[PDB]
Amino acid sequence: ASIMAVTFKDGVILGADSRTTTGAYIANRVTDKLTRVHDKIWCCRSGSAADTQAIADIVQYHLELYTSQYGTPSTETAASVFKELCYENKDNLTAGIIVAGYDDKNKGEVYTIPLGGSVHKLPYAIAGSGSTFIYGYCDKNFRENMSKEETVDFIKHSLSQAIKWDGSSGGVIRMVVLTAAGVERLIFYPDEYEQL
Amino acid sequence: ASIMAVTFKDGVILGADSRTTTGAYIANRVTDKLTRVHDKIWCCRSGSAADTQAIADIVQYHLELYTSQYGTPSTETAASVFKELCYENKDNLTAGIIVAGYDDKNKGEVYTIPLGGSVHKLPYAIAGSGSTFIYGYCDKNFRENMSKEETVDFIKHSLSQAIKWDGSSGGVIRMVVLTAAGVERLIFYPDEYEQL
Amino acid sequence: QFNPYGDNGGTILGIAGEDFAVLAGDTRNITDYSINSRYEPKVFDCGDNIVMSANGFAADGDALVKRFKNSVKWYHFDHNDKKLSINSAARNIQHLLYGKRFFPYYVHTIIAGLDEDGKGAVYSFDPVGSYEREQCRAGGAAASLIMPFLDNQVNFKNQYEPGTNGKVKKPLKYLSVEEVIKLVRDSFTSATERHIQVGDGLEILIVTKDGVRKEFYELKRD
Amino acid sequence: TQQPIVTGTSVISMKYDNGVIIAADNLGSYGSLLRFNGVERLIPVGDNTVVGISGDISDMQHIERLLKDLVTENAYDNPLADAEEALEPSYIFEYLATVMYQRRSKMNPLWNAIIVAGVQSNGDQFLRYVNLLGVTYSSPTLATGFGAHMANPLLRKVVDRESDIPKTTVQVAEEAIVNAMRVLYYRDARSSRNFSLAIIDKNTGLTFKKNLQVENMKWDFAKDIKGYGTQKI
Amino acid sequence: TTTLAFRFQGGIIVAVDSRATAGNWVASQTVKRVIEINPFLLGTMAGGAADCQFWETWLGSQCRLHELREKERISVAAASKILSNLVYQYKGAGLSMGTMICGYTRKEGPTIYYVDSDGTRLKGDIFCVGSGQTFAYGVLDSNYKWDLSVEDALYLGKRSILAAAHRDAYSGGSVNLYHVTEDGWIYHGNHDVGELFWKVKEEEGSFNNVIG
Amino acid sequence: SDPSSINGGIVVAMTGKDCVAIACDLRLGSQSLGVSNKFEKIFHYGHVFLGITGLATDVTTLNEMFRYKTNLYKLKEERAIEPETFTQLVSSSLYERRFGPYFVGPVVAGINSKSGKPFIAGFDLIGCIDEAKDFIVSGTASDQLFGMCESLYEPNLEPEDLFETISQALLNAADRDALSGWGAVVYIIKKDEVVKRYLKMRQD
Amino acid sequence: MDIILGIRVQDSVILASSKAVTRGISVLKDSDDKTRQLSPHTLMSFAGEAGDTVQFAEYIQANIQLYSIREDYELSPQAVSSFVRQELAKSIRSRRPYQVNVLIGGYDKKKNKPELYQIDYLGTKVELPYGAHGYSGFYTFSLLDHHYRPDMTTEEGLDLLKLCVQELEKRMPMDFKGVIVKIVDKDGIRQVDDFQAQ
Amino acid sequence: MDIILGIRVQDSVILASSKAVTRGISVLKDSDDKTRQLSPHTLMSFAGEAGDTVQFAEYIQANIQLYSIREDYELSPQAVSSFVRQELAKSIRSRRPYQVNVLIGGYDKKKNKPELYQIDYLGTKVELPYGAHGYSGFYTFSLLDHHYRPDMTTEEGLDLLKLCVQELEKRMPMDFKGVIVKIVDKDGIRQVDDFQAQ
Amino acid sequence: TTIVGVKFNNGVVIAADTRSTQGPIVADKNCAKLHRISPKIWCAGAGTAADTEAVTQLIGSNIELHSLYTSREPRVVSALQMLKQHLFKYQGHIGAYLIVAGVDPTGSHLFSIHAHGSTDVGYYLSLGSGSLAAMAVLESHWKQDLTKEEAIKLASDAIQAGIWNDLGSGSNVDVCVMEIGKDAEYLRNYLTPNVREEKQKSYKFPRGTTAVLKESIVNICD
Repeated sequence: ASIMAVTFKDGVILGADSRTTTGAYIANRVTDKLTRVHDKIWCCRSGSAADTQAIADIVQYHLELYTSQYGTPSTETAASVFKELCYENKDNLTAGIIVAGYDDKNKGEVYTIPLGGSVHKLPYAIAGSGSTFIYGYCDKNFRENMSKEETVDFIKHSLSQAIKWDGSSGGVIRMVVLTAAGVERLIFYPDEYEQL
Repeated sequence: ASIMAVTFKDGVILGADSRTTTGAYIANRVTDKLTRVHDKIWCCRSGSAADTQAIADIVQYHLELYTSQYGTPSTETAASVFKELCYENKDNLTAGIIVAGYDDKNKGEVYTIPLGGSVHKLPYAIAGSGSTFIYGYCDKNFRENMSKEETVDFIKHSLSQAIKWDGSSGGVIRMVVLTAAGVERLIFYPDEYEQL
Repeated sequence: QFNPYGDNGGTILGIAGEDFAVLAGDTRNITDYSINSRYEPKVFDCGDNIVMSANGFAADGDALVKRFKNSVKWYHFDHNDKKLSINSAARNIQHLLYGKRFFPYYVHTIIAGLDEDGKGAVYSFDPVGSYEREQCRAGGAAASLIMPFLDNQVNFKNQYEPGTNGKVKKPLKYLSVEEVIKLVRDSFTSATERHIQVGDGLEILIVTKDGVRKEFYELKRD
Repeated sequence: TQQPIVTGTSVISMKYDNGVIIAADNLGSYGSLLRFNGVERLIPVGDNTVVGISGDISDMQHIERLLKDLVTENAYDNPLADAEEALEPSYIFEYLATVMYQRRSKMNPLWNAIIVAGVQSNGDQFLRYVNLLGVTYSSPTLATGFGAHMANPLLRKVVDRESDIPKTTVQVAEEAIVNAMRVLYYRDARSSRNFSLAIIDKNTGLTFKKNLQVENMKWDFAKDIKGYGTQKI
Repeated sequence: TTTLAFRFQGGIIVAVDSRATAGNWVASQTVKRVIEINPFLLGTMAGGAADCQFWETWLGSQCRLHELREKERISVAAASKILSNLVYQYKGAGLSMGTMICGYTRKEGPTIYYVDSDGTRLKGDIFCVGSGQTFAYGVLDSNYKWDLSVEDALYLGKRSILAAAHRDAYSGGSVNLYHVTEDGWIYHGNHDVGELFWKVKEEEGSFNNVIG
Repeated sequence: SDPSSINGGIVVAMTGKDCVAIACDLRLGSQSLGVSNKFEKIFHYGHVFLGITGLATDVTTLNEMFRYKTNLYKLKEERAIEPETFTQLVSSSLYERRFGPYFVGPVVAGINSKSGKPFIAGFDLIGCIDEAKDFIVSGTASDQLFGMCESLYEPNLEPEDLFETISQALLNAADRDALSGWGAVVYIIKKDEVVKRYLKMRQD
Repeated sequence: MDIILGIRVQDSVILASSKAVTRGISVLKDSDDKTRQLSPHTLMSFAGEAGDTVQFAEYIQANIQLYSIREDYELSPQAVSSFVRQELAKSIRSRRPYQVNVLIGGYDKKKNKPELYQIDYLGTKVELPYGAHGYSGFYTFSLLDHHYRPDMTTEEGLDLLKLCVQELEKRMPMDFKGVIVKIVDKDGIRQVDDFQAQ
Repeated sequence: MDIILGIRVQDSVILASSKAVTRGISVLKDSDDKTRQLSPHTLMSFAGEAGDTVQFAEYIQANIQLYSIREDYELSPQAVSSFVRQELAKSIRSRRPYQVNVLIGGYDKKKNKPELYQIDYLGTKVELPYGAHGYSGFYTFSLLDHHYRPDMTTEEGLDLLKLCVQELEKRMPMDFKGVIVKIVDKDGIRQVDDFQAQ
Repeated sequence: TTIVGVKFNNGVVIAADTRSTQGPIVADKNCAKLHRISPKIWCAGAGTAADTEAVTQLIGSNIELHSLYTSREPRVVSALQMLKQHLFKYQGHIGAYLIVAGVDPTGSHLFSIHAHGSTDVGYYLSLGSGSLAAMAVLESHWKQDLTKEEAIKLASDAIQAGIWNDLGSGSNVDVCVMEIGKDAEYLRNYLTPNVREEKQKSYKFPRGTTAVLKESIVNICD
């Protein structure tokens, strides 16, 4: 795939492409790689669609149940439930996931779970097949505490590149903005992100 | 390895790291990956040190002899002698080379010879193991007709990144500036390019 | 690794008449699961009243046809425009095929024309040049869906005279070129249905003492 | 016994009332990395033949010099090099086809799919395909590698059988060829938006269009796609 | 495939099947498994279809070439050793042939050499070769006198091939018969195994477990 | 090597005017060696017939098994089991062992006693039900039989006619097949009478 | 392998069974009765895998001596057969499969007929006039085809048996060190110990 | 493989050589002289690969009948040996290597002694009192060790030979269909055709 | 195999071809690949013939029992989630590739399920060996908000593309139209483009042609 998540002043933003390929064929060119496990805790999926789907599905539950009994779940907790699945099942899974969410205390929080099953908290994180090409662009162009539209732009550019260079990435660019004021879904089309 | 070449207003600039690794071990951390086949026609080596060395050695000759008889060689020609070797010997070589040089007519000229043996003329070209990480930074930060120190900087940054992210790249950053006024060799040390 | 061979499919059938011979093939040329052409002919007029077909891998058969068509040009120049005996071209093809014995033309290959006596003849080949003269042989993928049927409706096999208990074999008759054509284009319309590598078109070359004629019939395109 | 590196994807082509059309994008790709963005994979020979090439770009550039070389030879000692005894498609093909099969047979193939398209001395449309194995075939509609799968079915909806060719105007063929290139970019992962398209009419000659772009893409509907089943937001 | 040849008072009998298979599929039953080399010598196809036809056809040439050059008939011993030598020359290049070279000369008498891909050359009295080889051997071994009426010993070949065609899936079709005298060979027809089986079940009382 | 073809044999079934036919060869052999010429591949359970080709020890096992299963259907259900039903029992029953299959190629044929409708169907070793109006084939001559049937078949054959047709399809495939032959048997199934003729064919 | 033969005549069934036991390089025994008596009128010869062979035949011996003892009835050959078959068919999709081939021959005291059954390690079962496992069949089936009548006296059939063994000693590469011939008839199971020179 | 034996006594050398030729499944011949005469007083028995076997022995026969004819001198055993060896050692690093094992035995007319040489397909040559190739050695070397005296009459040595063949027929799995025993002495090369019952 | 699904304004329509191939041979020239899960939830099966049937029969049975516990019409999104999780329990070893569509109390739904357990939601979808032929049609002719008759032409058009241009697909065109208001309509063989032209002969044998050895009557009921 080709996904990333960035934190800022007001919260966190998730971004992805939309291209799931089996082979050289684009089986679906409109994939929703931004998947929701709670009001304001979402994930970025990459790897086997069948594995990342099964896990998110199973986390959506653990957290629906955690809400029933114990209350609203820290963004940290969503990550722990993902790691626990990915690590304890490493031998049979191929999934790299980015968990991101907004609570009121910490605001922007982002956790990247590589293949191993390790977990790493970070200000921003990139992953997916086409990430390799923007480790350069991102480390140079990222800043802490950006403004909302500053961050949308940072993502639009980073992902504009990943898709240019990756054949396993493309489609539209989907974003999901997570702030106090709510959940806002974004979409940017090819006629737009290519001219950058 | 981790190498690139850029053209500008006054000529062409070649850049590279200095890290040849066999395995996890850095066998030499001061490698001169900028190799000279003629007054103002140089190459960037990447791939087998034994293969790129042998080839450049054999091209240095073809061109010393071409000079003897027929005169001064177009930058274009140096490239053709490289392609002819790399392509006609593809089955037994692992070398990716960037040929760059300055004549007075065209000024800045750059030819990249991928593994296949194909040849591609371009304004700038990156290659070597750690190139994958800067396809993003470069496409966004490159401009035609840059000034001398504008281009030194563009290279210093691009390569500062490649080395950060690549384990098969590092050492010092070597440059070689090719203009009418002559050949100028550059070096930038780690204490400098890391702080960027 | 590099693999120098293919399957382009198609299916050929050659039948030897009494005063004639037919050599039929389908027009479909494929690679795996896709279709390459619906019309790209398989059966060729080689002159001197010899029609041949090198079926299996197109590049190898195309190349073998070229090479024999040329063996004829030179048997002319070399032996004062003499006619190439059907039986002699067969043998020359054995030597052609066996030349590349250790890197063969991957083709089951059939030729048809008239023997020096005027009677009809058909020859079949390995990819390495075993040859025998045949009454009717099919080569290709759908070979197995045609032969049983031909054995039954052409050589009247397993067929007896009604009410003779099972002691008198149904008497072998000989068939107008128009009848053989019936069986050919029913052998194929059948195969087309149960083989996915057969369809599109059916082309027949017909050799009489009068020369070579082309009849062409459409086939299901699925 | 080589293996491809820098590659270019589908080449597509169909014939029509007077001439023929052939198109192919401008991308050569290093594996999964869309590395080279200015590649031309339509090679004009004369103004009666265009040769389209998919496969290994290094072996393509070799095949290109073989034709630049073969045009230089033709002219030697030949006052009719720009007329009667000048280079014909049917020749250029039988030459490349002969080479490809020779090379496969030395187990060192040129790793390509080649489509030779053009018009003959006598007005005849000429369209034929030859690949790394030496295989040759000809249909009213031919495409190589990936186009063989999606591009053909669309073009055969214009020219299904031979009787359909005279009925096919030129603006219709071009419209159908450009469609297929759009569809190729929706669904082919090793594809570029930039392509080149050449028309070869028996009346207007060689019309070679560089630097085209797939236009009028439909992606509005993606906004309405969320989740992967259960999801609503 | 089933091929067999043997010596006796009246010369040599050669008998073969005619079935040829591509797996489970029977592609032809019109195969000349006996190779008319020249009118005084026979070879038996067994192993590789082409490899046999071809080198024995070639043998026929090298045999004529030898008769012109010495104005005298080539001996089975040397005819066979030419083929054995040519074939050993291509050892394990992937040749496949297992054949009996048969001849009757002034000086040697009825003479049979078994020659194969491996380079083997063996003079013998009785050789069967092919998938149904073991079946033929069974019938030959039990019913073989040396002084067999040329007519009884021609029937023996007819039948050692039958035993085999029956059991073996890979043998069958029809039987070709050859008789080799000092004066040359004489074809003895092509008797279709279909019809022949029934004819023998009645006259012999055999094949008793075949309901018909 | 391949299980689906050590032993050999073919089975074929067709429909006619208010009738059905099913037929097979009597061959059982280990690879090249023929062992028995009296090994029938067609079994019956009430008025429903089942031919099974492929691996002997599984053809035999499945007969032994469907006898059992259908015998209890008769006792528990108070009636003889129908063809349409039995078909669905062979499917589910075969697919029971999906990842360790019986290497067989079953053909069901018979006449629904309430509706008098002719019925044939065939399966792959894991139970896909190919129901077909025309004909069903199975065995080592999967191909040859398809070739004969596609030509020799017309629908609504009278029974005495459809015997000639099915016999000729079977016979002429098995003669072009190395692993099939050695006898043959052909059941012709009218609405209430059932005739079983054995055939004369080459024996090689 | 390893010679397992048998022919059913008019009044009895006859089983031949190679005497040799070979362990790779050396011949260990020159006198192996390759057969267990399953009951008064039912015999089973066998060959195949090393240990798998005996261990199976004895398991069957037990289970049939148990059904005999329990119903004080001598289980009929057809049944002993169709049981042995099932026991092999069961073990073919099992963890380690019995790799054993067998010939079962016995007298059905109720039909007063002799019966010979052939079963391979897969559970493949068919009834025959004559039979064999391993390669034994190729050299001998051509002779039986020819010389077999189903009305053959027990004596006429021993003769035809010696003729097969002779062919196997001639055209077969293995030195199987002879046979042991056993006969099953109305009077039960006796063994002819005068064979390699009758 | 395929029985190649030989024992050198006081006044001669004796070579045994299995009579059987086997082609996978069937035994094709029951009477194979596995030995070429290299010259009046020098014999070579041999076994090994299929075609490679004969073709070699004959090449050596030719080349020694040629040195004989040329110098009208009968080449001594030691020499015929050391030549055959070099011809094998040459072919071991060649393209397709002769895969043949041989026993050379002959009478040195100048020392009036008998000599037996053993050479394997690799060119490994050593001179012996007794020798064998293939597995033939395992069953028989234990007997020779025990019963061999180097002063043994030619008769005393034939006896000991029969004793080895008997052990090979007993504990060896292959039916080799007998031997042919040849003897080499001052009077040359003669063959005892009364052996499997002397 | 070729199967597609197409969403329109007041429903959804799904279509399939009718050819089942074992290797290169066509075993059923007309098996319906259109499977029923619930009255108004149908799905198209491509992959292992047996598994699309079995795994349909199952989820459909469980889903039937569930609409009864809950006294509620069965929902597409249920059949999806139960299929998804079943196929995934089985590490892809179950070879089903489905287009699952239907109408429930929540509107029109169209989903695709791959064997390893991945699901895709969309407006047009295609799976199987002709997946690419069909998707090329769909990508050229689909606009937002089709009509019942437009959306049917389009899915049948897209199945044809498969039939012709793919050796894996062929014969007829099955359709099922699930309108939101109405009942579901299943039009078996909605198109029959592949009808076998009348043979050139008729091979009905003269009675008595076949040699019989023994004849007898078996008994049917006890």
